[PDB]
Amino acid sequence: LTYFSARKGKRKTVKAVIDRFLRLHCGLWVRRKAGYKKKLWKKTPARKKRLREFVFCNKTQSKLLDKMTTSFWKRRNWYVDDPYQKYHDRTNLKV
Amino acid sequence: RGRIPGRQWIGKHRRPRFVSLRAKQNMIRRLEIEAENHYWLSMPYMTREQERGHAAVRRREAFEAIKAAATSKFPPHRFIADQLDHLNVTKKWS
Amino acid sequence: LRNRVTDRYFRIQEVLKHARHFRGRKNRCYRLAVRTVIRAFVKCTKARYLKKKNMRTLWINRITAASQEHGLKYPALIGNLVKCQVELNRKVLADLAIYEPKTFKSLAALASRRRHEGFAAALGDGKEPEGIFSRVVQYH
Amino acid sequence: KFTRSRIPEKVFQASPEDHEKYGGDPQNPHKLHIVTRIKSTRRRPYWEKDIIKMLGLEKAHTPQVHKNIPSVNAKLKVVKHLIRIKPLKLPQGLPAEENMSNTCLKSTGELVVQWHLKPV
Amino acid sequence: ARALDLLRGLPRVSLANLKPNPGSKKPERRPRGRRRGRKCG
Amino acid sequence: GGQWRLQQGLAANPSGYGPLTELPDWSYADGRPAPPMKGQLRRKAERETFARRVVLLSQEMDAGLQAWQLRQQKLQEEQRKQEN
Amino acid sequence: KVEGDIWALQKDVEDFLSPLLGKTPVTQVNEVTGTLRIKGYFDQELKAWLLEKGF
RNA sequence: ACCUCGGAGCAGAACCCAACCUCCGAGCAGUACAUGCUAAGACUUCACCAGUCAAAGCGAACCUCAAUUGAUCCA
RNA sequence: CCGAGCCUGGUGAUAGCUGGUUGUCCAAGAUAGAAUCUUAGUUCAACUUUAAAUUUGCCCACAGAACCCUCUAAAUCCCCUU
RNA sequence: GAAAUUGAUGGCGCAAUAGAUAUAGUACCGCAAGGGAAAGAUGAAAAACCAAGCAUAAUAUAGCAAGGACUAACCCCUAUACCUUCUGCAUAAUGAAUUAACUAGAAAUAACUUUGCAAGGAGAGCCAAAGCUAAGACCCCCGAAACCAGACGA
Ligand SMILES: Nc1nc2c(ncn2[C@@H]2O[C@H](COP(=O)(O)OP(=O)(O)OP(=O)(O)O)[C@@H](O)[C@H]2O)c(=O)[nH]1
Ligand SMILES: [Mg+2]
Ligand SMILES: [Mg+2]
Ligand SMILES: [Mg+2]
Ligand SMILES: [Mg+2]
Ligand SMILES: [Mg+2]
Ligand SMILES: [Mg+2]
Ligand SMILES: [Mg+2]
Ligand SMILES: [Mg+2]
Ligand SMILES: [Mg+2]
Ligand SMILES: [Mg+2]
Ligand SMILES: [Mg+2]
Ligand SMILES: [Mg+2]
Ligand SMILES: [Mg+2]
Ligand SMILES: [Mg+2]
Repeated sequence: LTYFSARKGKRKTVKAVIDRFLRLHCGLWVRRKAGYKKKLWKKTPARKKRLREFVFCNKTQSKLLDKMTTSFWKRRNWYVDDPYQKYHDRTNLKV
Repeated sequence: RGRIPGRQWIGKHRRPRFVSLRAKQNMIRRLEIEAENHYWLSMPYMTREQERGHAAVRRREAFEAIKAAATSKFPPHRFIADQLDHLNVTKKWS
Repeated sequence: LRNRVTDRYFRIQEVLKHARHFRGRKNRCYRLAVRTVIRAFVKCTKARYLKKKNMRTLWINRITAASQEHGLKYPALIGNLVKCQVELNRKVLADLAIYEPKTFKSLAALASRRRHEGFAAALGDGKEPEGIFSRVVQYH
Repeated sequence: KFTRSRIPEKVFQASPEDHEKYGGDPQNPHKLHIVTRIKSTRRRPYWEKDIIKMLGLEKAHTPQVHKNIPSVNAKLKVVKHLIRIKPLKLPQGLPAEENMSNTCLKSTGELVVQWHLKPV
Repeated sequence: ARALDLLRGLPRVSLANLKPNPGSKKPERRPRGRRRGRKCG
Repeated sequence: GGQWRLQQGLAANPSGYGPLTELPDWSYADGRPAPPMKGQLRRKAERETFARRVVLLSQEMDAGLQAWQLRQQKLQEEQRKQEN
Repeated sequence: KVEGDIWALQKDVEDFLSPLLGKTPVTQVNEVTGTLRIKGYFDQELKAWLLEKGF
């Protein structure tokens, strides 16, 4: 990515990450499974159900996405009716 | 004359190695020691059932000490005396 | 040239002082003196083991010389002194050989005495009385 | 492939000839082993290295006392080619708190409880 | 306070006595010497 | 010659245990004993730890045997009690 | 924001928290900053305890 | 000549193992139209991507197959 | 010094390639693979380092892990004790 | 990569291989465009001990040239230069005649440490379900054949 923009000197955001992933304020990144819209006729119902699910990412993938997105995308967003509002914080998490 | 092809001790055609009486005696001595070891290991004091759990308390206490040491790791104290002692660097006479 | 080294003279001298007694340019040129001095210091460090080894070798050689003068061999002398329970080390034994020939002759006589006692014990193997010098003092 | 060695059980079944040779009665077996590492763990498998570390025999020629129990015996069987095992002997019995500071392990394997450093 | 009494006892505080709080100033690592030189990490 | 020393029961190395090393190297001309040597103090500490471990292991094994005997009892008289 | 005998405060905190935690809590007494740091979350308990003490 | 996938030896027994090593195969077909929806817990081709199995529940009735395939963007 | 002149400039071109990478001292530290116009490289694993939280980590007793195949290895996995 | 919108008196520099290329765009080089240097040090008045290299002082059997030493320089014993690269180098693989000077780790994200304040922090903006603010601390040098633009050249 661009660590220092030529016009502002700031760090830039890779907009592919913004277009593909959702960041939960807790630090988790949600994503859709690849191939969930491809060749569904040859995929079993269990496979389709698996592919139609929203999925988290590794620690390393989360760190990569955090590096590739700027701090603006890691802020606390109080949207009106966010379907992921309840998922923005962790509960009963030990270490 | 009398060349060993390639490197000694590794190739197909290695330099011949011959065991001396010294080496034979050394190996025999080690074998005797190990035979005595076999003898002294062939006579257990307790059986497995008898030994079962006879050191459990001590092992548990040792691990508890290890856990306490691990979990007591925490930054050391800081003292106003230590901070103020640095003023002495410019201590002078009169 | 905001910051420049001004001690380079003394930094070079710290090595040239140890290199002064070398041969050729190794005592004058730092690029060479540093290598030679590092090698010299490594040799000096490694030479302590060799010093001890060579001291023991010299002591063994001198003890062998004296024992041969008295008709004994070094292994016999050392082993029989140990059996007599005299714990003189090789350094002291060589010192006695050089400087106390009569004491070393006495020690060699004792070693040969114990050797002959051992030979007699082996020959008459059994419960025969132990040799006078063969008897070992017991410590508890 | 080189693998861990399973010693057949018959190896550790002493015979009357062995009892006579080594001076140990099958009945009333000794309680404790004195174990000394007489061989390097270098050029030996990592499992033998780990067993030596577990037994605490990192230093060579340093006697260590161990229980004569089946599990310790199994470890000693694993690393038997690197160690010398002898029976600990107590001519004066177990040391007491009074004489705990006067003990010495003689080369014969006896833990004398009085060490006067004087001629008998 | 005991700290103020210790100040009264101690020499004057000047610009030759100031020191950063220990742990606040990490040492700077630069590629010179055997350990940090050569390939420089 | 360490084999002979081992046979006689002394340390294979004369620098090991024995009067030659464990005795004080010196004393004041007045006769007052010298402070214990550092090596001797370390050796005494090591022997004390060894003896304490010997006692601990023997006591643990004896306690284990006693506990096993007691368990065998409990089992025997239980079996008898619910047999009766 | 501790003023006075931070060590007395540490002793009192240890006495108060040992029955709760089961062992003496591990703490750092930053005398220079006048602060007491205790390993583990005890914010609510310590707030209630300090209210009882009257601070 | 080969490049992806699966089976068997090498690799005898938890797993995993190379080779321009040895041999077989695949790039479907068939049946069904609940081959629907959801959901604990697990497996995982040594990463990820991907791929697997599945209790309970709703709604109903009263899948076979070793491989039999291809991401994103874009249409 | 023409497979396409020379000079200046873009230009500090770029180079997975070679070379170099300068005080002292201590400590930990050599580990499977996958993908890749990729096998002279890189990313993820694995290993390694540091700090922190916690409690089990290693060794391992029985019992247990398939027929095909008539026989069929050194072993392995799992595993309380210790 | 926006906009609406907001509001806005010298040197912890160099001091002749540094700092301008500059004592000078001179000398010199090229047909031309163009390239491009080096260096000087007394004093108030001149109308007053230290690099390399050598010489003093060539050389004595044997050997990475030193170390252990020794009464003794050598003789005795031990010792396969360094750097880079590599599976592995004394390697008959690279570099180095040598002295002096110059010559090569720049920084965000996120964390860690230390302060301050604290459900708030920050000297508008920003962040916040103990956070926020401030500081500390990690990211080199030389090298192509090339490509393009404009000049200069028969
Ligand atoms: N920062 C800075 N200050 C300067 C500079 N030249 C002059 N000054 C400042 O100008 C002020 C006046 O300079 P003087 O020479 O005393 O007076 P002056 O000739 O009337 O000044 P000017 O009007 O500035 O030419 C002082 O504060 C100087 O430090 C410069 O180059 N930089
Ligand atoms: Mg050869
Ligand atoms: Mg290093
Ligand atoms: Mg996996
Ligand atoms: Mg031409
Ligand atoms: Mg470059
Ligand atoms: Mg180390
Ligand atoms: Mg604007
Ligand atoms: Mg200049
Ligand atoms: Mg000179
Ligand atoms: Mg040559
Ligand atoms: Mg060369
Ligand atoms: Mg080369
Ligand atoms: Mg050359
Ligand atoms: Mg013409």
